[PDB]
Amino acid sequence: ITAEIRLSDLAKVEGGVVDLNTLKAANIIGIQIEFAKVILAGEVTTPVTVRGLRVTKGARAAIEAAGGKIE
Amino acid sequence: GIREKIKLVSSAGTGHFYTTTKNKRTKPEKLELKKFDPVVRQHVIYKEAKI
Amino acid sequence: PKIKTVRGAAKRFKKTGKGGFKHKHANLRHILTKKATKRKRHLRPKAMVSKGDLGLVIACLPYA
Amino acid sequence: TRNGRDSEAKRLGVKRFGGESVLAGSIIVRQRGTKFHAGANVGCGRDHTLFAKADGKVKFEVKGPKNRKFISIEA
RNA sequence: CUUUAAUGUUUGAUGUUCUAACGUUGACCCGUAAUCCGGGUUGCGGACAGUGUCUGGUGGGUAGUUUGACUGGGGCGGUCUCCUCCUAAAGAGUAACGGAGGAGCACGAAGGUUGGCUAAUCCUGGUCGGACAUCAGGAGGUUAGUGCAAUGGCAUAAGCCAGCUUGACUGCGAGCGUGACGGCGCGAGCAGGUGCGAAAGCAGGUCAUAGUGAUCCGGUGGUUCUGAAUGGAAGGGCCAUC
RNA sequence: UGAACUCGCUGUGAAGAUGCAGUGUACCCGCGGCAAGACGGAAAGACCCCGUGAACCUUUACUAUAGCUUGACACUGAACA
RNA sequence: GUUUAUUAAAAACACAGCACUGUGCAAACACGAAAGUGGACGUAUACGGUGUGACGCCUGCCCGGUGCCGGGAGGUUAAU
RNA sequence: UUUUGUAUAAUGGGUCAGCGACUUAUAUUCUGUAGCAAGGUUAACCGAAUAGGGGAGCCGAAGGGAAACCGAGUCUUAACU
RNA sequence: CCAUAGGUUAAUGAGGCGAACCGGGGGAACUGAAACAUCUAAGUACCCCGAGGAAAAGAAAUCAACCGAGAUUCCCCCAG
Ligand SMILES: [K+]
Ligand SMILES: [Mg+2]
Ligand SMILES: [Mg+2]
Ligand SMILES: [Mg+2]
Ligand SMILES: [Mg+2]
Ligand SMILES: [Mg+2]
Ligand SMILES: [Mg+2]
Ligand SMILES: [Mg+2]
Ligand SMILES: [Mg+2]
Ligand SMILES: [Mg+2]
Ligand SMILES: [Mg+2]
Ligand SMILES: [Mg+2]
Ligand SMILES: [Mg+2]
Ligand SMILES: [Mg+2]
Ligand SMILES: [Mg+2]
Ligand SMILES: [Mg+2]
Ligand SMILES: [Mg+2]
Ligand SMILES: [Mg+2]
Ligand SMILES: [Mg+2]
Ligand SMILES: [Mg+2]
Ligand SMILES: [Mg+2]
Ligand SMILES: [Mg+2]
Ligand SMILES: [Mg+2]
Ligand SMILES: [Mg+2]
Ligand SMILES: [Mg+2]
Ligand SMILES: [Mg+2]
Ligand SMILES: [Mg+2]
Ligand SMILES: [Mg+2]
Ligand SMILES: [Mg+2]
Ligand SMILES: [Mg+2]
Ligand SMILES: [Mg+2]
Ligand SMILES: [Mg+2]
Ligand SMILES: [Mg+2]
Ligand SMILES: [Mg+2]
Ligand SMILES: [Mg+2]
Ligand SMILES: [Mg+2]
Ligand SMILES: [Mg+2]
Ligand SMILES: [Mg+2]
Ligand SMILES: [Mg+2]
Ligand SMILES: [Mg+2]
Ligand SMILES: [Mg+2]
Ligand SMILES: [Mg+2]
Ligand SMILES: [Mg+2]
Ligand SMILES: [Mg+2]
Ligand SMILES: [Mg+2]
Ligand SMILES: [Mg+2]
Ligand SMILES: [Mg+2]
Ligand SMILES: [Mg+2]
Ligand SMILES: [Mg+2]
Ligand SMILES: [Mg+2]
Ligand SMILES: [Mg+2]
Ligand SMILES: [Mg+2]
Ligand SMILES: [Mg+2]
Ligand SMILES: [Mg+2]
Ligand SMILES: [Mg+2]
Ligand SMILES: [Mg+2]
Ligand SMILES: [Mg+2]
Ligand SMILES: [Mg+2]
Ligand SMILES: [Mg+2]
Ligand SMILES: [Mg+2]
Ligand SMILES: [Mg+2]
Ligand SMILES: [Mg+2]
Ligand SMILES: [Mg+2]
Ligand SMILES: [Mg+2]
Ligand SMILES: [Mg+2]
Ligand SMILES: [Mg+2]
Ligand SMILES: [Mg+2]
Ligand SMILES: [Mg+2]
Ligand SMILES: [Mg+2]
Ligand SMILES: [Mg+2]
Ligand SMILES: [Mg+2]
Ligand SMILES: [Mg+2]
Ligand SMILES: [Mg+2]
Ligand SMILES: [Mg+2]
Ligand SMILES: [Mg+2]
Ligand SMILES: [Mg+2]
Ligand SMILES: [Mg+2]
Ligand SMILES: [Mg+2]
Ligand SMILES: [Mg+2]
Ligand SMILES: [Mg+2]
Ligand SMILES: [Mg+2]
Ligand SMILES: [Mg+2]
Ligand SMILES: [Mg+2]
Ligand SMILES: [Mg+2]
Ligand SMILES: [Mg+2]
Ligand SMILES: [Mg+2]
Ligand SMILES: [Mg+2]
Ligand SMILES: [Mg+2]
Ligand SMILES: [Mg+2]
Ligand SMILES: [Mg+2]
Ligand SMILES: [Mg+2]
Ligand SMILES: [Mg+2]
Ligand SMILES: [Mg+2]
Ligand SMILES: [Mg+2]
Ligand SMILES: [Mg+2]
Ligand SMILES: [Mg+2]
Ligand SMILES: [Mg+2]
Ligand SMILES: [Mg+2]
Ligand SMILES: [Mg+2]
Ligand SMILES: [Mg+2]
Ligand SMILES: [Mg+2]
Ligand SMILES: [Mg+2]
Ligand SMILES: [Mg+2]
Ligand SMILES: [Mg+2]
Ligand SMILES: [Mg+2]
Ligand SMILES: [Mg+2]
Ligand SMILES: [Mg+2]
Ligand SMILES: [Mg+2]
Ligand SMILES: [Mg+2]
Ligand SMILES: [Mg+2]
Ligand SMILES: [Mg+2]
Ligand SMILES: [Mg+2]
Ligand SMILES: [Mg+2]
Ligand SMILES: [Mg+2]
Ligand SMILES: [Mg+2]
Ligand SMILES: [Mg+2]
Ligand SMILES: [Mg+2]
Ligand SMILES: [Mg+2]
Ligand SMILES: [Mg+2]
Ligand SMILES: [Mg+2]
Ligand SMILES: [Mg+2]
Ligand SMILES: [Mg+2]
Ligand SMILES: [Mg+2]
Ligand SMILES: [Mg+2]
Ligand SMILES: [Mg+2]
Ligand SMILES: [Mg+2]
Ligand SMILES: [Mg+2]
Ligand SMILES: [Mg+2]
Ligand SMILES: [Mg+2]
Ligand SMILES: [Mg+2]
Ligand SMILES: [Mg+2]
Ligand SMILES: [Mg+2]
Ligand SMILES: [Mg+2]
Ligand SMILES: [Mg+2]
Ligand SMILES: [Mg+2]
Ligand SMILES: [Mg+2]
Ligand SMILES: [Mg+2]
Ligand SMILES: [Mg+2]
Ligand SMILES: [Mg+2]
Ligand SMILES: [Mg+2]
Ligand SMILES: [Mg+2]
Ligand SMILES: [Mg+2]
Ligand SMILES: [Mg+2]
Ligand SMILES: [Mg+2]
Ligand SMILES: [Mg+2]
Ligand SMILES: [Mg+2]
Ligand SMILES: [Mg+2]
Ligand SMILES: [Mg+2]
Ligand SMILES: [Mg+2]
Ligand SMILES: [Mg+2]
Ligand SMILES: [Mg+2]
Ligand SMILES: [Mg+2]
Ligand SMILES: [Mg+2]
Ligand SMILES: [Mg+2]
Ligand SMILES: [Mg+2]
Ligand SMILES: [Mg+2]
Ligand SMILES: [Mg+2]
Ligand SMILES: [Mg+2]
Ligand SMILES: [Mg+2]
Ligand SMILES: [Mg+2]
Ligand SMILES: [Mg+2]
Ligand SMILES: [Mg+2]
Ligand SMILES: [Mg+2]
Ligand SMILES: [Mg+2]
Ligand SMILES: [Mg+2]
Ligand SMILES: [Mg+2]
Ligand SMILES: [Mg+2]
Ligand SMILES: [Mg+2]
Ligand SMILES: [Mg+2]
Ligand SMILES: [Mg+2]
Ligand SMILES: [Mg+2]
Ligand SMILES: [Mg+2]
Ligand SMILES: [Mg+2]
Ligand SMILES: [Mg+2]
Ligand SMILES: [Mg+2]
Repeated sequence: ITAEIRLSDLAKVEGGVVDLNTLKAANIIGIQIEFAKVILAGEVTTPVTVRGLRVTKGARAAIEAAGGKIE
Repeated sequence: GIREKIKLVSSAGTGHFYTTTKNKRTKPEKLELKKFDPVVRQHVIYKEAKI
Repeated sequence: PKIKTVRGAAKRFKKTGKGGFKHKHANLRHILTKKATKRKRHLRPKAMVSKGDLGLVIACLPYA
Repeated sequence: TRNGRDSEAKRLGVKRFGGESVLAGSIIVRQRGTKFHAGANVGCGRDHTLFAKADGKVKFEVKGPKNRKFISIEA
């Protein structure tokens, strides 16, 4: 019941808010997944505020380089 | 047969131990070697004990 | 019907990234005091399955 | 019969020969006693196995008072 | 505490008795033209016997099965794993119910390391002292010794004494050897922490090659792991070991 | 009953030849006879071995189990020692 | 007398007789989840099982082993 | 046919005609091929026409570790040139 | 003695047959495990009983995870 969210498939939800339930409705991760993680898969453009998801050190650099905040 | 096996247990530290063989009939006293404990990371007096 | 995995095989092998399988070494359950520590050290880490006995593993667990 | 037993064969002998390039660690001779001896840049393990201690070409020599065979390496 | 007396109070194996459960393949009556069955008076048994559930024994009466392979046909005999020599044709490997022998351990010093030593068999001479104890010399040159078979080795000794000791250490491991594989072996160097030596260094068991068994299933101690709602816990896992 | 234009010998040969080699001999075809050969016909050898085959039988082979047998509890109560 | 219908008629089986042994009658035993039958409408001079095999002369020794019978102290011992 | 080996005197067949043995379904892997490609694809289902919906889901684009967990790294170990 | 057992006729119903499907009561073995006994085959074949046009189930002393759902049955995934 944990997921491994590829950074490329992140700006595909609701502007720039990726809680978990929003990320689930985008069909990125399964329904019975309460913990999730954003890894450095590459390529971000828009600023995405990642609230609730555990974020990787490599992705924290990228997401903030694009403009998006975390928590 | 004959020569049984023993458990050399550490004094100062965690319950880490070595195991060796020993002839109990010929040598009725107990061993007291000074071997290396890797949990403490130190050479310590290891005393003989049973399994 | 679906292929049933040989469950015992599923519990002793794990699929690596390239395709091969890691497995735990034999001779590290009991009768350890007579074994030299250099053996026991070398048998501790997981190891890859050889190309001879790979096809037997690939057959008995087709899923992963 | 009374007998008919035998041990498994031990694959002992000169693995790498004279003039052959070897890497550091390469076993040169597996044997029982010191039929060959350790010369320059060659070790001699508990099994009396002669192994290369440096990358080079193997060299067999016959040198000493008692006229023994030595294995050396020269880079 | 020991040792024991009188009274209260704790149950349960006894041994008779008692009758109402239960038994009657006793007598009589009725349903009824009826040795069945039922019901009714009785008489004898009587809380036993008998039946149900547990349980220990016994159980070829019955049932399901197993009862190896090699093999100069099968049986009988022998053998099956491991090490050494030859067979083996000067790399490795190489068969036969070919030829000969061993192993299933030992060891806290018989390991480590610093310092020293050098052996069999003689011939002489010498108290008992002999064919042979111990001493002294010579001649010998490893003919010995090596914890155990054999082969290969050992004087720089790996043989023999001696002093300090625990490297029979934990984490690794460039690279090789040998395996169909499971595996098996060798290994400089590195990190930590040790012995020994003034140091150079040596030491990850023992002159080397036998002394051994996979998995599964459990046992024991540990643990920065898991912990079926949540905290724990049990059970797992991982280490070490049986 | 594979199909035959279906001889002897000595050899040769998956090792005992009508069929191959070399030889010898023999017009073609019936009928009655005899049974040496066609490893003649008959039954996927019954001996023997094999198969991690079967069945039955045996027993102090293993595992069970009906039966028998022992207790406990139940049906099952009441006084007195 | 009986027997391998169909390769064995015998020395095999049975047999009268003999002994052991069980069984007190709701008998032992047998068929049957049981009810119930048979044994037997019999009752130890009876019934079942086992061996032996008319008759005559006989039937010796051993109870360590295995079974059976009895004994009950001690040891061991299930469920509960 | 079976075999080291068969004219073999080893197997099978008197002949003819007809029938007589690698299939099917579902999963899985690989090859060719076609579509679309960091995406690809839908199942049951509704619909009535093999279309069209339906993306529930599955596989891929991230791995290491027994696991927590970390993540282009990670496990190993006090740490690893 | 009282009643009960029993005996009489009447009212209504049942009885037997039938393909599968259905729910219950019983319930194998060959086979696979390269032998075999746990296990498998499999609650399968078969036997029996009782239905109905369907039968069973069925309106939570059910899940879930601090969020939520809301009887049952059936299909597709979850997932070999
Ligand atoms: K060969
Ligand atoms: Mg989805
Ligand atoms: Mg990082
Ligand atoms: Mg110290
Ligand atoms: Mg992968
Ligand atoms: Mg290795
Ligand atoms: Mg899958
Ligand atoms: Mg041999
Ligand atoms: Mg050998
Ligand atoms: Mg050999
Ligand atoms: Mg072998
Ligand atoms: Mg060494
Ligand atoms: Mg009475
Ligand atoms: Mg009375
Ligand atoms: Mg009566
Ligand atoms: Mg009457
Ligand atoms: Mg009358
Ligand atoms: Mg009568
Ligand atoms: Mg009566
Ligand atoms: Mg009555
Ligand atoms: Mg009655
Ligand atoms: Mg009566
Ligand atoms: Mg009385
Ligand atoms: Mg009783
Ligand atoms: Mg019993
Ligand atoms: Mg018995
Ligand atoms: Mg039997
Ligand atoms: Mg049977
Ligand atoms: Mg059998
Ligand atoms: Mg058998
Ligand atoms: Mg047998
Ligand atoms: Mg045998
Ligand atoms: Mg045999
Ligand atoms: Mg043979
Ligand atoms: Mg044989
Ligand atoms: Mg023979
Ligand atoms: Mg034999
Ligand atoms: Mg040779
Ligand atoms: Mg050779
Ligand atoms: Mg050669
Ligand atoms: Mg060979
Ligand atoms: Mg021997
Ligand atoms: Mg030992
Ligand atoms: Mg000493
Ligand atoms: Mg030394
Ligand atoms: Mg001289
Ligand atoms: Mg010698
Ligand atoms: Mg010798
Ligand atoms: Mg030494
Ligand atoms: Mg020495
Ligand atoms: Mg000191
Ligand atoms: Mg000391
Ligand atoms: Mg001291
Ligand atoms: Mg050791
Ligand atoms: Mg070794
Ligand atoms: Mg450090
Ligand atoms: Mg250091
Ligand atoms: Mg010191
Ligand atoms: Mg010092
Ligand atoms: Mg130093
Ligand atoms: Mg040394
Ligand atoms: Mg030694
Ligand atoms: Mg030795
Ligand atoms: Mg050895
Ligand atoms: Mg096993
Ligand atoms: Mg376990
Ligand atoms: Mg326990
Ligand atoms: Mg703890
Ligand atoms: Mg950790
Ligand atoms: Mg917890
Ligand atoms: Mg926790
Ligand atoms: Mg905890
Ligand atoms: Mg749950
Ligand atoms: Mg809560
Ligand atoms: Mg909990
Ligand atoms: Mg708390
Ligand atoms: Mg635990
Ligand atoms: Mg455990
Ligand atoms: Mg770990
Ligand atoms: Mg001939
Ligand atoms: Mg001819
Ligand atoms: Mg000719
Ligand atoms: Mg002629
Ligand atoms: Mg004629
Ligand atoms: Mg005739
Ligand atoms: Mg004939
Ligand atoms: Mg014939
Ligand atoms: Mg045959
Ligand atoms: Mg026979
Ligand atoms: Mg036979
Ligand atoms: Mg067998
Ligand atoms: Mg076999
Ligand atoms: Mg038994
Ligand atoms: Mg009682
Ligand atoms: Mg009671
Ligand atoms: Mg008759
Ligand atoms: Mg007659
Ligand atoms: Mg007759
Ligand atoms: Mg007859
Ligand atoms: Mg007849
Ligand atoms: Mg007949
Ligand atoms: Mg006859
Ligand atoms: Mg006759
Ligand atoms: Mg007659
Ligand atoms: Mg006769
Ligand atoms: Mg007779
Ligand atoms: Mg008499
Ligand atoms: Mg009598
Ligand atoms: Mg009976
Ligand atoms: Mg009765
Ligand atoms: Mg009668
Ligand atoms: Mg007789
Ligand atoms: Mg007389
Ligand atoms: Mg007698
Ligand atoms: Mg007696
Ligand atoms: Mg007596
Ligand atoms: Mg007896
Ligand atoms: Mg008795
Ligand atoms: Mg008795
Ligand atoms: Mg008693
Ligand atoms: Mg008693
Ligand atoms: Mg007792
Ligand atoms: Mg007791
Ligand atoms: Mg054939
Ligand atoms: Mg063939
Ligand atoms: Mg054949
Ligand atoms: Mg043949
Ligand atoms: Mg022919
Ligand atoms: Mg030919
Ligand atoms: Mg023929
Ligand atoms: Mg022939
Ligand atoms: Mg012919
Ligand atoms: Mg034949
Ligand atoms: Mg044949
Ligand atoms: Mg044929
Ligand atoms: Mg024929
Ligand atoms: Mg096929
Ligand atoms: Mg697929
Ligand atoms: Mg592919
Ligand atoms: Mg593309
Ligand atoms: Mg699309
Ligand atoms: Mg439809
Ligand atoms: Mg929808
Ligand atoms: Mg849509
Ligand atoms: Mg959608
Ligand atoms: Mg792929
Ligand atoms: Mg890391
Ligand atoms: Mg670290
Ligand atoms: Mg009527
Ligand atoms: Mg009417
Ligand atoms: Mg009816
Ligand atoms: Mg009806
Ligand atoms: Mg049904
Ligand atoms: Mg039915
Ligand atoms: Mg049914
Ligand atoms: Mg049932
Ligand atoms: Mg079976
Ligand atoms: Mg069977
Ligand atoms: Mg089987
Ligand atoms: Mg089989
Ligand atoms: Mg069998
Ligand atoms: Mg049923
Ligand atoms: Mg039926
Ligand atoms: Mg019915
Ligand atoms: Mg209808
Ligand atoms: Mg109707
Ligand atoms: Mg209904
Ligand atoms: Mg209902
Ligand atoms: Mg209800
Ligand atoms: Mg209600
Ligand atoms: Mg309600
Ligand atoms: Mg409700
Ligand atoms: Mg709410
Ligand atoms: Mg809702
Ligand atoms: Mg739901």
